[PDB]
Amino acid sequence: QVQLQQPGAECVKPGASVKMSCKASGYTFTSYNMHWVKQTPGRGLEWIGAIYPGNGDTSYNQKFKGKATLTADKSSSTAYMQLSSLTSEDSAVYYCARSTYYGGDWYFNVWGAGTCVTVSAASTKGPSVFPLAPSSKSTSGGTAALGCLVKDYFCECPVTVSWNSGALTSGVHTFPAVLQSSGLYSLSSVVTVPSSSLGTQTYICNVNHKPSNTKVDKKVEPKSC
Amino acid sequence: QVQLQQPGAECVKPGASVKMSCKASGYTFTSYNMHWVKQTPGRGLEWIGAIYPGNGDTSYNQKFKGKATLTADKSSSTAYMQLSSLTSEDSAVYYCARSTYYGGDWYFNVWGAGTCVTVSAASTKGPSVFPLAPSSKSTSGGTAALGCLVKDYFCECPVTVSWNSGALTSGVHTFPAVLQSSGLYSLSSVVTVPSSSLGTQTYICNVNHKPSNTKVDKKVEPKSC
Amino acid sequence: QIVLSQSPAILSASPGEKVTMTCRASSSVSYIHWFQQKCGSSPKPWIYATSNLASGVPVRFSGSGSGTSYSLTISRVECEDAATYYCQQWTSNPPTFGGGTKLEIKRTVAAPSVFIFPPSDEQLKSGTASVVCLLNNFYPREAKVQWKVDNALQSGNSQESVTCQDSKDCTYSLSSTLTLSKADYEKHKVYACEVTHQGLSSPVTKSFNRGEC
Amino acid sequence: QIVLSQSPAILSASPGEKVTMTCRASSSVSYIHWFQQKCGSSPKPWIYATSNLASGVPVRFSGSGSGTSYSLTISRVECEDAATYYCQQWTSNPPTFGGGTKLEIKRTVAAPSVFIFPPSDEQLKSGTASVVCLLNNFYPREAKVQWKVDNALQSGNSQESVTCQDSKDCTYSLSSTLTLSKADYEKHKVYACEVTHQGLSSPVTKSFNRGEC
Amino acid sequence: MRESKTLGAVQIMNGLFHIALGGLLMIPAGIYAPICVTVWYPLWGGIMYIISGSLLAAVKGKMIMNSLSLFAAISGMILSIMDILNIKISHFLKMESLNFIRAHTPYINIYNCEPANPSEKNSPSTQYCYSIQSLFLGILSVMLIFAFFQELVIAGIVENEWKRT
Amino acid sequence: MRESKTLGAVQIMNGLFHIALGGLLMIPAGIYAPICVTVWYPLWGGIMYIISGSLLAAVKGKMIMNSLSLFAAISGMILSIMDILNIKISHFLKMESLNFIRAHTPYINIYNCEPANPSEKNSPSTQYCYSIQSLFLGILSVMLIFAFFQELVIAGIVENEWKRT
Repeated sequence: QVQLQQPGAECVKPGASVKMSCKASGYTFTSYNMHWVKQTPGRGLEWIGAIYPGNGDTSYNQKFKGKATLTADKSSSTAYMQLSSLTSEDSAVYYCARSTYYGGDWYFNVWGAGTCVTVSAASTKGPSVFPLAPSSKSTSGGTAALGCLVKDYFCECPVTVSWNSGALTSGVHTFPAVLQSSGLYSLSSVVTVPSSSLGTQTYICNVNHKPSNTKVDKKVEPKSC
Repeated sequence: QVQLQQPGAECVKPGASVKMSCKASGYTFTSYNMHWVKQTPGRGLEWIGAIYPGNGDTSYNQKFKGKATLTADKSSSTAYMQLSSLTSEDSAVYYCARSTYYGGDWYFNVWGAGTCVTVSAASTKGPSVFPLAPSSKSTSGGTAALGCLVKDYFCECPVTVSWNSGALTSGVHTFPAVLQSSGLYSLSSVVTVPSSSLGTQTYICNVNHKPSNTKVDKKVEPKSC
Repeated sequence: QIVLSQSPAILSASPGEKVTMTCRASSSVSYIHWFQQKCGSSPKPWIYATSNLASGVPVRFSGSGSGTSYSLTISRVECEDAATYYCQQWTSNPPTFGGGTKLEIKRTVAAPSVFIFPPSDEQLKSGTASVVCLLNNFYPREAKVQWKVDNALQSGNSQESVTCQDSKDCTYSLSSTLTLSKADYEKHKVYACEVTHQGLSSPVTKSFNRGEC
Repeated sequence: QIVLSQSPAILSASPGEKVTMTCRASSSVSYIHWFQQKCGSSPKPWIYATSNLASGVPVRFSGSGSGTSYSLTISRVECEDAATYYCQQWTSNPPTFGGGTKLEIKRTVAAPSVFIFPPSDEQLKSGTASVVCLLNNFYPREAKVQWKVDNALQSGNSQESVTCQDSKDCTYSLSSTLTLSKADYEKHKVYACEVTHQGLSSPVTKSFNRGEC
Repeated sequence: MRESKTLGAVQIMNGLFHIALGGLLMIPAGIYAPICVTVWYPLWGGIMYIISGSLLAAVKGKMIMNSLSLFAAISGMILSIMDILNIKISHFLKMESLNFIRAHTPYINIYNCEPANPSEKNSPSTQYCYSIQSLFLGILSVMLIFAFFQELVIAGIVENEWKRT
Repeated sequence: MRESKTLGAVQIMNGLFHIALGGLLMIPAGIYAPICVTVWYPLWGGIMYIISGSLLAAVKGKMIMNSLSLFAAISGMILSIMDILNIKISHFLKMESLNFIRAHTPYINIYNCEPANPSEKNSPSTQYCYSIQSLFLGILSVMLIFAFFQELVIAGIVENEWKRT
């Protein structure tokens, strides 16, 4: 029902600017404050500012009052934040959040998925996706593991990986991406399945990299060595 | 979904006291203020007071601060108002209403149906329900009218009347009750129907008078003269 | 404690006319809220925060104002709009409501469908006879019902009751109830109500003989 | 501007143990709100107005406190509770969050299911070979993966990556990726990863010959 | 009294501080003001205590000036008593303030601070209201005790004036 | 100056006005107080202007008392300048008030009144906050102009003191 939709990743150049949206749905968009919150592992969660889309009033955190520029469109029911003059320190996950007044205080009662922003000079290489094909090498106890190695992408913002278009979710492990000595990021995702299933079932890993529009699918099975 | 349920009528003696309930449903009862509002034709709508069921805090209109006593039960999820020392001027419809904070102000966004209270010394006579049986006398233009006369009840709070247990609602007119020279109230309700329907269809008027538990049903048809 | 003054106290407009009704606060208030009440309903929230329509309120409505002077306006009125509208303020404890503006709609004239009901046998077994004359779906409100009994002219011993304006149709219905003792009802034979209304080119009468079915 | 200080920064408890985590505000605040975040999720509202559980939060949780000192406490912890909890205040502009308390659960030891994957032909056509060793569903986190190549001992040229604690199971998974040139991969024949972990009575090794299917 | 030089300074100072408290009490604070503000007592009463500084220049005017200043002191002490009761027992005289002051505080009042929504009893909004009500009680009781101070010193003069005349 | 009787009254009145403004400025108003309150300037500075009333009893103590009062006047004028900037350009010195005063205002501040929720810019809650901030600006600027008044009169004395000594 009530839901905030955000673009999952933006990969941007220093000194440039980025505009990220937050599509509201399932509620009267103009009747609530839309807040923006920064998250970084070194600083935790920092509130950036808010807009009331009804009139258009904004308030900003003083430490952001020239970085962010909040706007809202009543018609598409979308809030926006522009970040100016981007720097390494603007690399973060940015959440939109809708504050209600409830229980006797303000309350961030619904959150967007977050937009990963990373600010970097280097160009956004798309991932190369390789099958971790299962075999007796990867068989143990009657289960077998299989996976996809999503190698050598760039921009830290993770490639989203799913299995069988999301129809397979038990036993799926997607690992944190590692920065390689090449400066490119690599990720892998694995799933453990009944070894008998490897014959009749076909397992697809779906890889998507919005920063380079790189949608990929690979078929992983012991029908290849 | 969100709904406040109230007992539809209370008929009470002067100097007595009455407790009326407001059953909340479909929302976190303790997270909102419950307000009580008086209505009388000579004074309009008067706010009585509110309770926050979370802790139990109350506030009252100064002109009610000794008439009303608001309470709430967290477990049954029911607000209550006690009225002391009842007088003729306490005869009113009493609404519970739930205030949210929304659009930048407080907002009575859901209301109860209201409890009719009338304060009177006389005893609550139950209604006598008589068929206004249709005939050519009441046939015109190929429609025919039929109805029920709900005579000689007491306490002004209206008898609720429905047709076919609520399955018939088009063409139903229920008139305001008239105070008779006997001091008792009379009401009638009528429905206009296709005259051809009077043969195959049977029309039931359902009369209910909670103040005397007087549930009644009558069958109205030209099979009686 | 703030007095909210609504003008006019009664408003009328033909279907598709434009109306405005005003709320004037004794002292300025942050917002005014408007509630619609129909006969026998609770108030419905209609406008909140001066200008926001409540869920399902037709965009036919709008609200505006600031400070001490607020208004609700309807671009083109419809028969479903016939109601009493209350302004309301939260800016001071206690919250307070305006006196209401009753909107009733100048629809086209409609003649009453006139019906007459004999006293039922159930009631005569109680010794009382009530004769009901029904005027269905008429406009305007100024109907008159004259009871006649063997063409003698009744007075005092009858009561009118009339609905609110039908939100589907802008018409009214009215019932007149003649009341008699069983000994009075069983003297006379011919009972009639005669109805004069603007929709009738001459007074219609509906009657029955006592005894026939 | 108010600093919210959370203690401890990292918390651990065995399943069914009782925990409390505290939020200390640099000034008194009307209420504290708690948010739960899991890895890769947005924050979820968890407690509002100091003590009210959010929709679907287990009554296993409760929140308490006043003034400058607040706490969240869990009667009996479960593996789904493993998360970072942030307190948050609205009493001053800007609203602010605590540093978080990371709760991880002392489940019973579990040995890693060890798997090894050869470089695919797709990758060798690119001139690079990555060998992946997978440790599945183990606890505690202190696994070690030692790569061996014709029993020569590898170092530096591999990277570990490890999941967050599984909210269903409190275990971890880890992948180690050995990376080689195609010319290096096609010299040696026997590739192995050797895993030491507390769940293993002796170091398990998984290997493959280069060439066999 | 012979100290009339020392006393005339006291009157002038009581005048200036009434004017300062008046301007402070005229700072926008909502729909209703204290009666002292709408009577303008601290302005006209303050300058009257400046004008009785005429006795520092040590005629029937001065007898009138001293007597006129005594009426101001008495009336001010009564007015400030009234407003403290107006604030703390019952808002019995609803002095509609001044519209050029209401312009900055058009939606707000301090003669009631109980919220209609009991959840808000804890709220910062409610603490702000009681803060201004407490400040106005403070300003009025400070103005009262200096208004009472005028009565004492003017009595120490006019008690001699009419016995000299 | 010869008017030292008339001037000694002025000093005493400036003392009482500071004490009254101090108690008024000590009325509960939130987390942070003005520096003047936490320095207790209106209390110790006020009574120092009472004590320089020693010169109404027209020794090296009095030279010290007058010189000590001049430091209080200067320091008070600086402190009240600081707090007006503390209120209106930047809360640069976050004087944590007094806990027996915070007890009545524990969840509240007046050094920021912009709401984090822009819908509330219209709200009565926001107007209450700006009302207290405006009252504190008023009280401080009134205390400043009387603190400046002390400097003028003490200068008119100590300029003669050290030239006599």
